[PDB]
Amino acid sequence: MRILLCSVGTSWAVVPEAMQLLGSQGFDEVHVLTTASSKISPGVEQLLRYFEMHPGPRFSISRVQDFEDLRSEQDHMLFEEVLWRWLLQRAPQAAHRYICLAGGYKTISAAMQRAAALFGACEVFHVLCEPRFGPQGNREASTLEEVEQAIATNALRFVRLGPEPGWPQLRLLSAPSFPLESTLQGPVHWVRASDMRLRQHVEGVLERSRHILAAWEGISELPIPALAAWPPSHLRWLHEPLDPVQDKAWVQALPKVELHCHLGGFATHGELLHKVRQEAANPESLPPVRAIPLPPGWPIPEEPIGLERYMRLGDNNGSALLKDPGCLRAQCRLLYEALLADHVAYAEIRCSPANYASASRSPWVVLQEIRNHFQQAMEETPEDRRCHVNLLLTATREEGGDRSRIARHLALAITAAEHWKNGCRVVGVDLAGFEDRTTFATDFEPVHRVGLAVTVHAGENDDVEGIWQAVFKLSARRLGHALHLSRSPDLLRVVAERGIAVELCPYANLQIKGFPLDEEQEGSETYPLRGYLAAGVAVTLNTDNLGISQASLTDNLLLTARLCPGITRLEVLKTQVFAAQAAFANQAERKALWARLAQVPVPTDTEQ
Amino acid sequence: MRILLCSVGTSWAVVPEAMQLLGSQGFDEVHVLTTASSKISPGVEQLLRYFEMHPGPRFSISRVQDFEDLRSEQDHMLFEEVLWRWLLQRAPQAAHRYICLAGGYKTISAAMQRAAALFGACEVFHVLCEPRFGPQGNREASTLEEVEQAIATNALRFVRLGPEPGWPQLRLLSAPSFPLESTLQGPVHWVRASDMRLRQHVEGVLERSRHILAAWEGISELPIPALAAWPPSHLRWLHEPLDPVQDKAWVQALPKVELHCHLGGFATHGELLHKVRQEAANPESLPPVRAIPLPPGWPIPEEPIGLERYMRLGDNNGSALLKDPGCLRAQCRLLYEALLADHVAYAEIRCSPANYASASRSPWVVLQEIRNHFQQAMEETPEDRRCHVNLLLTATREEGGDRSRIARHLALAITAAEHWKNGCRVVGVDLAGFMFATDFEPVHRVGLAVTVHAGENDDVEGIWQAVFKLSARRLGHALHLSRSPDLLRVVAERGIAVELCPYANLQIKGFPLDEEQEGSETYPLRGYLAAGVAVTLNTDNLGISQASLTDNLLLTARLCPGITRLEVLKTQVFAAQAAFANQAERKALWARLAQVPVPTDTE
Ligand SMILES: Nc1ncnc2c1ncn2[C@@H]1O[C@H](COP(=O)(O)OP(=O)(O)OP(=O)(O)O)[C@@H](O)[C@H]1O
Ligand SMILES: Nc1ncnc2c1ncn2[C@@H]1O[C@H](COP(=O)(O)OP(=O)(O)OP(=O)(O)O)[C@@H](O)[C@H]1O
Ligand SMILES: [Mg+2]
Ligand SMILES: [Mg+2]
Ligand SMILES: [Mg+2]
Ligand SMILES: [Mg+2]
Ligand SMILES: [Zn+2]
Repeated sequence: MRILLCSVGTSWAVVPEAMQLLGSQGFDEVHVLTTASSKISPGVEQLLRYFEMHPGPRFSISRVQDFEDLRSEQDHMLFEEVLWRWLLQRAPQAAHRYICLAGGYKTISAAMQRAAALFGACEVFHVLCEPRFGPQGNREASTLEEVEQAIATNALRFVRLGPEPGWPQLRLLSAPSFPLESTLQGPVHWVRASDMRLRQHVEGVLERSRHILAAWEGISELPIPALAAWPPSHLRWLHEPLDPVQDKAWVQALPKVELHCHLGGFATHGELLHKVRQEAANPESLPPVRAIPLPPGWPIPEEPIGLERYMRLGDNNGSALLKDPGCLRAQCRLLYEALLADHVAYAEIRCSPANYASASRSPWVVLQEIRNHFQQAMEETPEDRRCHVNLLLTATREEGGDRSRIARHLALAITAAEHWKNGCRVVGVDLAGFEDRTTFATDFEPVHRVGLAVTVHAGENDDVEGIWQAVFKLSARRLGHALHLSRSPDLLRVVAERGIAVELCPYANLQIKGFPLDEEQEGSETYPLRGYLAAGVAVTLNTDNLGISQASLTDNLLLTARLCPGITRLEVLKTQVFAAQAAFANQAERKALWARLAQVPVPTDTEQ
Repeated sequence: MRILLCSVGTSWAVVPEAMQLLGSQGFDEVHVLTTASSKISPGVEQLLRYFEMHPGPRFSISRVQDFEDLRSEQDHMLFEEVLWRWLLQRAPQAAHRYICLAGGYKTISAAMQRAAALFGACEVFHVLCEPRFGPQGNREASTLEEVEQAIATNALRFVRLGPEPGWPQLRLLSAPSFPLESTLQGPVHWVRASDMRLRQHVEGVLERSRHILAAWEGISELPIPALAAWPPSHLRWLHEPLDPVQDKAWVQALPKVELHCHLGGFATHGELLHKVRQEAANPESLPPVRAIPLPPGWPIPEEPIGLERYMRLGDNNGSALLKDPGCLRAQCRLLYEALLADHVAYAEIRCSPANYASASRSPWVVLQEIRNHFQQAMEETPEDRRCHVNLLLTATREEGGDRSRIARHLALAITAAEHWKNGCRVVGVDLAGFMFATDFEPVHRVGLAVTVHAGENDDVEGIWQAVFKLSARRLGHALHLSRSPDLLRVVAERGIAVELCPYANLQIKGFPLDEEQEGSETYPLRGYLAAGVAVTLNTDNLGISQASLTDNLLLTARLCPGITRLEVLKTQVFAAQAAFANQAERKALWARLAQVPVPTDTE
C-alpha cells in the first residue's frame, strides 16, 4: 500500500512529476491539497484533465476553503489545522505516507515538513525539473505535452529528504477524533476545520514531552514519577521552602494519607459535638455536656499542657457518648465527611470497640457497626474521590488495670482480620499502652501468627528502651510519637535500615510537649522531622486527634513549615509517599492509593 | 540583544525586507547564509551595496562552498549540517535568535524551520512583498530603489510563525564542539563542514528521546528506570522468557549482586584447590588431599544427594587448609578474582574466623587478615570495575557441640562492626540452625543485621521464629514458604528477603527440570515473585556447586517455566535492596546496576 500527499500552489505540474517517484510502479493512491486562491483553479482543471488519463490509481483533490491568500499568521494557523486534519484523514498510517513539499508557499512547504516530522511519513521529497520545456525553452513544464515529455525523458530530479518516524504520542492519533467537513463540488472536495482542537492537543503533547525529557535525568530523586512532566520552573518551585500561608491551597488540594487518627477524639467539642449529640438514639441517656475549657491560644498554647490534660480535653466524646448507637453512627459518618473534605485518599482509624460495648451490645457488635458505617460511607462516594478507610484496634494498657480488655481487643482483631476481605478491613492493632509498664509480651504472638500488623504508640516517656522493645520484642512496624530517636544514634540507624515508619503529629506534639516555632536555624530543641528525613527514616505526618488538636491534616502539613526551619514541599511529598508505603494495605488498596497520589495539584504561584 | 539569521537564494531583497520586522526598532546584528551558485552573486554585490549605504547593525555573509545547486539528497544533508553548525556558531543563545525562511530553496526554508524547531529560536517569521513594481508595475521589488519604495509604501507583510523552545538536550549544544571553518574572500565568508558529527549526534539524541517517550508510559513496572531509553523492540525482548542457551552472554555481561557466598566452599576441588594449596606458608603441614568423587552428572545429578553429602563434598578445603595464613590469603584473592570475572558489583561473603584460629592466631587476627586481604584486592581495582565486598560471620550451631564458638563469633562480629567503617566491613551475622533468642539480643543492641539459614528441615515453625524471634532480615533457602499462606503474606509484607541458590537447591533437595508448566514440585521462584516476595538468586558454595552466579541465573530458566529476563533484573534489584550496605555503598551499587548490557539479538 502506498499513497501520495501533495500541496500545490500556482504550479500544478508538480503532481504529474510527483507520481514518478517510484517510476513505472507509481502510487496506489494520490491525494492533493491546495488553497482557495482563484489562480489555482485552472491548475485544478489541468490536474483533472491529466487525471482522466492513467486511470490506474485512485485520485482525489481537496482545497482549503478559508485560505484565500497568506495575509497574516491567523491564515497560517488555519492552514496548519486544515493540513493536519487532512493528513490524518487521507493518510491513516504513516508507514505508507508520501509527502511532497514542492508546491505552495515556502511557509506551506515548512508546514508540510513539520507535519511529516510530527505525524510521521514514509518518505518526504521535493521535485525539481530543469527549465527546458517552455517559451524558448526557458521555463519548466506548464502544459500536458511537455509534462509527458519530461516524464519520458527522465528530466525530473527527486531529493528524498528521508523518512520521518513521528512522535510516539502523535503517531497513534486517529482520523475521526478530528474530522473534516468535506463538500463535494464536482470531482474535487473542499475542506474546512470546524474547531482548533488538534493544534492545542499537539502543543500540549509536545510541551509534555519537552518537560519529561528535561526532568528525565532525575527520575529516581522524584518521590512520584509523574512529576517529571512538570515544567522545570514548577520543579524548582517544588524544591523551594514551603510557605505556611501561600501554599495553603496547594496542600489543601493534595491527596493525603492518614495513618494515626483516633476515632473517639474527633467530635470532642463544638458544633460537631452538638451534631453528634443530636443524633442520639436514646437522648435521655446522654450525659450532660461537661465544661472543658480549652487552654488560651488553642490550638497553639503558650506553654505545653502535657498528655494528661490533653486526654481530659476530650471527655465530652468517646466512651461516655459513643455507647449510643446513633451517636456512633453519626461519629463515623462525620469522620468520613471530614476525611473527604481534606482530600484524604487512604485512612487508618484507631477504634476501641470494647470501650463502647454495653449489656446488649458486645464488642463484636460495635466493631461490626463501625466497619459497616464506614463501608457504607465509602460505597456512596464516587471512586475518583473515595477515601479508603481501614481499621486498627487499640489495645490500651491500664496502670494496674484489667487485662481482659487487652485480651478481648486482640481476639477481636484476630477474628475481624479474616472476617472481612474487601472494603473496610481491620488491618492491625495499636498497642498504645506501652509506657511506664514495659521498658508480658507473650500476648502478641497470636497477632503475629495471623498476619496482623503492629504499631506501638508512645506515652510521653523519653526513654529509648521502649522503642527498642517495640522494634525487637513487639515486632512493631510503625512508631507513634517517636520524637527521641536521635538521642540514640544506633537506634535511629536501626529504625532507618529496617524500614520502620515514624508517625509524627505536629499539632499534638506541639501542644503536649512543646517545640520552638519560627526559629531561623535548627537547634537542640527543634522538631526532629528534618533530622529524621536526613537520616533515612520513613516519616509520616498525622493528626492523632482531629477534635482535641483542633487541626486538620492540611494544618499539620502547614505547621511543619513553622516547626522545621526551611523544610521544602518536596519533603511534604516525600512524607506522603512514605505514608503510602507504610500503610497496612494490600495490593488493590496500594494500587488505588498510588493511582490517587500521582495526581499532584499544579502550583499556581510559580512566578517568584 | 537580537540576531537576525536568514538565507538568500536567486533573490537578494529578502533580507532588506527582513530586518524591518520590528520596523524602526531594527536589529542589533544580521547574519546571512548563502550557497555557492554563481547565479546569485549579483545578489551578493547588491547586498554589499545595500549595507554600504545602510550602516548600523553588524553585517556578515557566509556561503557553503561545497553546495551549489539541489541535485540529490546528499547536497541537502550537506547544507543541513553546514546550516546547523552555522546556527550554533552565529547564534549561541536561543532567546536572541531570529530566523527568516523567505529566501533560498523551499527545502532550505524547510531546513530553517526544522533547525529552529530543534535548537529553539526567539521568533521564526516570513516576509512577503506585494507585487506592484517594475516597468509594468506587476512584479515584486527587485532593485534598491524598489526596496526603498516598498519600505516607504508599507507593502511588506510579515508572517510571524511563532517562537520555538527547542529540545532540552539540543538547546545546550555549543559551537566549539562542532566548529565551522571559514575562508575569507573580502567581506564574504566561505564555510564548509568537516564531517557529519553534529547531524549524527542530533539523530541519536532524537532517537533516544523518542525511546524515552515511548517507554515513559509504563515506567513504574521497569526495575531500572534507565531502561526507558531502550528501544521498544529491546523492551519487548526483555519481556520474553529467558533462554538458557542464547542469553548466556547477556547474563554474563550483567552487573550482579551476591548475598549468599561461603568463603570456605570456593576452592574445594580441581586445579583451583591445588592453586590454593601451592600458596601454603608451611607446605610440610598441609593435610593430604582426600579422595572425594563427585556424584555422576555433576553439577546436575540424576538424584539429589542431601545436605550431608553436599557438605562432605567440600572437605578438601576450609578448616583443613585455611588455618595456613598463606592458604587463607590465596583463598581470599582467588575468590575476589572469581567475583570480578563474573561482573559481581556487590558481594557479601560469610566466613567462620574462629574455625580458622590456632594457638598463635586468634579469631580476631584471622578476621582482620581476611578483611585486609579483601580490602587490598578491592584497592587495586578501578572503581568502575571494583567489586565491593562485605563480611558476614557464620554462627553455626550443631546437635550438642559447644556454645562457646557461637559466643565467640557473636562477640567478634560486634567488635568488628565498630572497628571498620570504610571499605570491607562486617555487616551482619549468619545463624546456620537457629529460637534461642537469648544470646542474639546483643547484636540487635548494636545494629547488626541477621540472616537466618534454613536447614534440611521441611518445617514452618523455624521460619516463623526466624522472622519474629530472631528478627532475621533475610531467609536462606526458604523453599517451603508457600505451604503456609500466612507466612508467605507476612514475609511479603514485612520486606524480608528470601535468598535462593538454584544449583545448590537442585543438588541437595532436587526439583524437576525443563517443565512445560508449573507443577507441584516446581521451583518456588515464580510463585514467590507473584506473591510480592523479594527473592534473590545466589551461589551458596562456588566450589562445591561448580557453578557461577551466571550459571544459577541461567539455570532458573530450566527450573522456572516461562521466566522472563525482566524477572532476572527484578531479582538483581531485590538483591540490591536486600543488602546490608550503607548509603555510600548503596549509591555505588545503584550506579553500577544502571548499566544493563544492550541485547544483541532482540528477535
Ligand atoms: N495522643 C495520644 N497519646 C497517647 N495516648 C493517646 C493519645 N490519644 C489517645 N490515646 C489513648 O488511646 C485511647 C483511645 O482513644 P480514643 O479517643 O480512640 O478513645 P475514647 O473513646 O476517647 O476513650 P476513653 O475512654 O479513653 O475516653 C485513649 O483512652 C488514650 O489512652
Ligand atoms: N549449604 C550450607 N548449609 C549449611 N551450612 C553450611 C553450608 N555451607 C557451609 N555451611 C557451614 O557454614 C559455615 C560457613 O563457614 P565457611 O563457609 O567459611 O566454611 P568452613 O568453616 O571452611 O567449613 P567446614 O569446616 O564445615 O568444612 C561453616 O561452618 C560451614 O560448614
Ligand atoms: Mg482519643
Ligand atoms: Mg476521647
Ligand atoms: Mg562451607
Ligand atoms: Mg569445604
Ligand atoms: Zn549456604
